[PDB]
Amino acid sequence: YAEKVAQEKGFLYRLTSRYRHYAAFERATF
Repeated sequence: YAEKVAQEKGFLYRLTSRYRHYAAFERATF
């Protein structure tokens, strides 16, 4: 996962299920 498409769109965009998902795996401990 990368923060490219994220910052690209904006802030509200980041607020999505997909984002919350990868955040649990990719950033499990962090």
